Amino acid sequence: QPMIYICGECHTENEIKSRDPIRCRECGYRIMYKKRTKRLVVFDAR
Amino acid sequence: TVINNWLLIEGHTIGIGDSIADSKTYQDIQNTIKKAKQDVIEVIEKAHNNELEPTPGNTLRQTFENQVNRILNDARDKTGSSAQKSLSEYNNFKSMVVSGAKGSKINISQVIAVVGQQNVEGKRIPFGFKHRTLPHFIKDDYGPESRGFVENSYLAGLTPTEFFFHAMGGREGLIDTAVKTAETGYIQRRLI
Amino acid sequence: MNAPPAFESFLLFEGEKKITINKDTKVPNACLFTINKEDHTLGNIIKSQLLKDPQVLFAGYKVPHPLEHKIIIRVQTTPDYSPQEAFTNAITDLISELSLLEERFRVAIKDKQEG
Amino acid sequence: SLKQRLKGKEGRVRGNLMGKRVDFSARTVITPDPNLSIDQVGVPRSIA
Amino acid sequence: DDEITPDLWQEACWIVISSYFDEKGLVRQQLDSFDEFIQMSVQRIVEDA
Amino acid sequence: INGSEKVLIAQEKMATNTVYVFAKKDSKYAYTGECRSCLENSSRPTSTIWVSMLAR
Amino acid sequence: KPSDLHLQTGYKVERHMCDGDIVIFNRQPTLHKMSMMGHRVRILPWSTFRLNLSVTTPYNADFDGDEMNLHLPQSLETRAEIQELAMVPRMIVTPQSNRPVMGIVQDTLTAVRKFTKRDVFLERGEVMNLLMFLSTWDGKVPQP
Amino acid sequence: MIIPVRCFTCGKIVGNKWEAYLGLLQAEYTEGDALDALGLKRYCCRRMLLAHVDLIEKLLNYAPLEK
Amino acid sequence: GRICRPLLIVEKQKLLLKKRHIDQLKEREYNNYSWQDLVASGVVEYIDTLEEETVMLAMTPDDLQEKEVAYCSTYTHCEIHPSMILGVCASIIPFPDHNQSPRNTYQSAMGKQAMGVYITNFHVRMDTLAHVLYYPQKPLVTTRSMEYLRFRELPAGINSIVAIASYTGYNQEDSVIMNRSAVDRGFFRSVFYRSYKEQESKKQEEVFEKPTRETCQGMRHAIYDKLDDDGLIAPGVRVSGDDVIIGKTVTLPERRYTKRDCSTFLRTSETGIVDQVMVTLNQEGYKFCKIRVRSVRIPQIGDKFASRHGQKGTCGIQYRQEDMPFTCEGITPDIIINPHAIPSRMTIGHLIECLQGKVSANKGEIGDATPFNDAVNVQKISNLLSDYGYHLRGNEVLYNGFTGRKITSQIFIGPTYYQRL
Amino acid sequence: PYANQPTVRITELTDENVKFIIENTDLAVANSIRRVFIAEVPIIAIDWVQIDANSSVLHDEFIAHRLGLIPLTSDDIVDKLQYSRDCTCEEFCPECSVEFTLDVRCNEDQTRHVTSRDLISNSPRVIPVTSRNEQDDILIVKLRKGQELRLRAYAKKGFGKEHAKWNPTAGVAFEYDPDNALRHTVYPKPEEWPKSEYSELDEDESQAPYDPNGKPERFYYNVESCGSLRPETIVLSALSGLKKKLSDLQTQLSHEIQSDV
RNA sequence: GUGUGUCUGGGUGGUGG
Ligand SMILES: [Mg+2]
Ligand SMILES: [Zn+2]
Ligand SMILES: [Zn+2]
Ligand SMILES: [Zn+2]
Repeated sequence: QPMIYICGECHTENEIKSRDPIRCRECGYRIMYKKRTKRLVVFDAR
Repeated sequence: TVINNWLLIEGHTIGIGDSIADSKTYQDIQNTIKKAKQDVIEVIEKAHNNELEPTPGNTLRQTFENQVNRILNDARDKTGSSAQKSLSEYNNFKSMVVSGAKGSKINISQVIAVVGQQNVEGKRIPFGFKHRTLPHFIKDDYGPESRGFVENSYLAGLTPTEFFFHAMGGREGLIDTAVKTAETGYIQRRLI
Repeated sequence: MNAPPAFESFLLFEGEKKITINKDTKVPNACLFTINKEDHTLGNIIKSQLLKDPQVLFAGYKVPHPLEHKIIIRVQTTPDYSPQEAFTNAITDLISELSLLEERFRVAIKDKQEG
Repeated sequence: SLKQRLKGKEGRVRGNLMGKRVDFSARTVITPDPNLSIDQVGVPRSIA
Repeated sequence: DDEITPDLWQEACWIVISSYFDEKGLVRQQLDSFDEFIQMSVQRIVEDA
Repeated sequence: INGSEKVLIAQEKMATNTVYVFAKKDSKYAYTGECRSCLENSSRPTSTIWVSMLAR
Repeated sequence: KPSDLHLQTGYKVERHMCDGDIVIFNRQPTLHKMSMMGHRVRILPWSTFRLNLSVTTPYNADFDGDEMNLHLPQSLETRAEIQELAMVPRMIVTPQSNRPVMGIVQDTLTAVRKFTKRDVFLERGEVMNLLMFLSTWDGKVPQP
Repeated sequence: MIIPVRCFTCGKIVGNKWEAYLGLLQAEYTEGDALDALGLKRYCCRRMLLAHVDLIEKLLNYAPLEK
Repeated sequence: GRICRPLLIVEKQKLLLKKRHIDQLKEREYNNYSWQDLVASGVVEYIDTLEEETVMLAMTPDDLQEKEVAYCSTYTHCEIHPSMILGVCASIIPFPDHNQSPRNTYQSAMGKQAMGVYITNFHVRMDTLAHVLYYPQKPLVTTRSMEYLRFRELPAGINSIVAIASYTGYNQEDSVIMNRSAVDRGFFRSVFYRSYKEQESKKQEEVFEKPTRETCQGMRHAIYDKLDDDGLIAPGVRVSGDDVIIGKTVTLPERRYTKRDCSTFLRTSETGIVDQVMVTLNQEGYKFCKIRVRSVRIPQIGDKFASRHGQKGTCGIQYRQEDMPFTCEGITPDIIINPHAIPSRMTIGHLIECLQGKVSANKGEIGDATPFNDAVNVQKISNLLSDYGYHLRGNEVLYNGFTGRKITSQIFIGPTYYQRL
Repeated sequence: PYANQPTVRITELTDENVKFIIENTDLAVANSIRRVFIAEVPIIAIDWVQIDANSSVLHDEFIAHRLGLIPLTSDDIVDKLQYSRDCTCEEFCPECSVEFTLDVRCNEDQTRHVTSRDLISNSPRVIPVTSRNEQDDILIVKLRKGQELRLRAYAKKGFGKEHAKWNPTAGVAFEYDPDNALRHTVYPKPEEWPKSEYSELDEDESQAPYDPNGKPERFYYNVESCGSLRPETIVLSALSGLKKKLSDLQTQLSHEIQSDV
């Protein structure tokens, strides 16, 4: 529910809700990145 | 199956040593090339000073070009004969060729002795510029080096003029393939 | 996509046998030993030790396909001497030779550290 | 138009009647395999 | 003395080529064509219109 | 252009304002002289003019 | 449900392609009769079709990224007619020039020339190793 | 983009040798002598440590996407 | 539209360029003596093709020497270097003058398909297709032309020890055998980046969301719980074919099915790990997302490989280290190529590259393969290699991997630059 | 009919490589011993990583692959460890695994090297090779300010037949008959072939006279370990492993003989 | 106490055999 994006410039965490304008909370950048998932990441060290 | 599993024991390679020849053979190749260039120079002098008599059934350019082609063909044949005669039974180029697996004696000659004459549309390199093949050549230069004769082998290394002329010959081959495919395709479709 | 698992060159599947004994029918005293999950490592030593045996008149190993992991060892012996016990003799002599070589290597490194 | 539908190589006769796309077919690159017989062909697991 | 010997020729010519590529680069034709179009050709079209 | 990196490929056109003479055979002219002529600094469409002589 | 999975005579089961299945193997451009041939399927791990090196000649096929089209005949009638008409052994000799379309090539050809030389002498163990790559061998080791 | 841990051919560890190689080069040792001093006698490992491009440094110039 | 190239100027059979220009150019970064100053000095000039008709061009300054008839004694211009007639891709080729010209053409085509770090900011870009090699290496045998093509800092292949031998017949018909153990150590491992894009719109209205079967019509039976609550896969999520990568639903004009599912799925044959997801706004203000999927591609059977001389080849079998042949020093090949690929294709540049690479690797040096360098030939490289304890022709006494019996014929083995297409 | 009497003569016993001579044995036995060196000597290497933070430019598979290739001191732990598939635990247990942890955060404005020192082991006997007490450490990744790397990785027993990371050797210099007496290799020009280091010949001679009755008898080794195991331990473990392979095959063969008769 | 809708039609360019 509290979806977190990452500003391209500020690298800040932003609680952006659904159907919201894509705006940074500091510099107002238009481009946002998602955080790495939480489920499980496992690789056999090949 | 049997022959491959024996090839595990025997083994079979190809390398730099198979594309080289002793000092005697390279001296013979260079002497043959030098004599060929001397003959071409003599024919050029005869044509310029008009000691050369045209043969019937063709013009003076055709006679001169035919004689130059004869001289250079003789040079290529003699250099290839010298290079092949210089091979050893352990030469891997010879092994690939006499087995008929791949390659040809012409490939052996080009690699070892002389790449030969580069041709465009069945004739020597045309005067793309004004009366010369490249800006590095004198106007009206009908000698071997000026008109596409690649003296060096693939081992020694092509000079840049020879590199360009060889590129022109290769381009001719590629264009011929590209148009031939479509033409034969339509012919085959009608035939079936 | 179709890459086989890496373990599969040495791990036996759920059920099959490590080695099978099959009689060859066109020649007597001839057998085909089908060892699964193996390669030239065992094949060459077993073949070489069998070649050392005077009571063996044929011994060879073959890997039918490098993408497969089985070897076929064919042994033909004198009529009294069965090839199965010839194979057993080869494995036993190889084990003895390897153990002797190991003990000699151990005493060799012992001496080298000692001087 | 209808004439354009019928006339072309990619049209209806040559494109759909004489030669057409078929089911139960596979395509992948080929690699050598001296162990197979001449009449044998290697096939990937996914394709089969 | 004010000449380049054959043994020094290779490093000299490669220095010259290195200088050229340091200055001009590799895509100078496209950049120069676009710069000429922007600086002059647009104004020439407007004035000529 | 809309996020796509576009590249303009140079077009190799025949040079303008220059008279060229070609041996246009398999026709009723023997020799022809072509001059693709365009005026400088406006680039009005090329008004090519051909001067040719009859074959006989 | 397993009540559905209960097979009875007359049903048709679309099993996957097992080994020994007959397939028609085609490479474009389909020039001559040998451009598409019947082949027997052998299952192999990796993602490429595999060919014996002899059939590279009738197909005009190389191994520098060549792709090939496999066709699986669906009916037993079609399978039988491919088996009786279009299999690789059945069409070694081509009618266009009444000579075999496929032959020994490259590595095998150079090595068989190097092999049949008069100076090649094989030790006993080497002979044992080579003799068992013969599928038609009678099992009797020849006199040296 | 970063020095491989193991040599592709033989398997000798060359992940620890990139920085020592750079230090030796900074010490005005010839790269052949530098490779010799690092114990890489087989030319596979010499190729390994000699043909490598330290592209991870260029990637580090860019900002992290999150801090 | 006129085409021209710089050329040196020759006057009175002497180069106008003197040692002073080179001395100044050596300090170019210091005193800002540029190529423009060299042009302004009257030392070089641009010669058009029409002007090239009437010039007398010298291949090289030693061609100006009047020790003989000298061919021509009115040279007007001189080439800076004959290797400059080659383009970008042809400059990558080492020893292009030792190859058949179609092979150089093929390598020019195939140099545009080789894998590598296509750009330094690749992690920022969201290109639809992208291939990045794990461990690119600058070629050991390097032509000086690609000192300025940025090739030694963005290389596109790996220097690999190849042995030109017929090992097991799996390298026949222009195919290669490669070391499986080397591949496990990262040899030619690469990563394939796939990017998807999607835009929501209102005219009906569609949004990014995680659809449910109780309010969306006609979806597929794929895990929609891979998505987040906003309808986007998070980075670090394994994803296969027919898996929704972006959850998108469109409303219908007029229950169980008030919406229609218009989600975008991953390509059916493709798999990977989602590694970068971006959300932004397009030109007209609607939501717009791009998702980059990362797929590690191990070199396997069938993957295409190519040398720098048109010697393309698909990977045949891969043998582990113990199965592969080895020298007396334990040096297995990284690749094995068939000898039959050489004689018909004339790729002698391949062999000379192997020889020069062996010499360079043993010497701790970077070999020069500028095409028209008289200072370098096969014999000098052979003498150099013989000084390092190897056979002068690059041949070695290889041993059979399966048996340890040293092969009768001595195999030609050495390092050469290889590319993964 | 019976086994040979293989003697051993060791010439070099450096801590990194061993150079030794085996006499009175077959070529197949020596080559199989070399193959077992390369591919059938179990060591312990990382084969399972769980990345819960990776802000580095290298992606997760890159870091995991680099981690797997780092050698670990496998001395005397491999003897008592078990294969992970052969172990009864549902997780990685100590009797079949070794846990490694890494958590490096670059809070500094200068570049951080995630060396092999950051691979913290749960056991003291097994550690990265460079950590043993001069020589530099293995670089996993470089980190600028703000980037982290948190991972928990497990090292399991395995041999080179499955993955190259489990290879304990780096270069196995196997050579026999340096003077070409057996003529197993034929030189077209024997004079221009450099002499081997074990050559018993003088400078005048190119190759030895051919001996028909001769067979491969003296084999020359140089096993260069990558540091995971001692080279002498590599040779001894190889011999024991090959012996146990033959023992398992003999047991299975006897079982089939019983099942058949 | 279940389950099918898979954006078509053109054009342009690049590429592989
Ligand atoms: Mg073709
Ligand atoms: Zn911001
Ligand atoms: Zn190495
Ligand atoms: Zn356990």
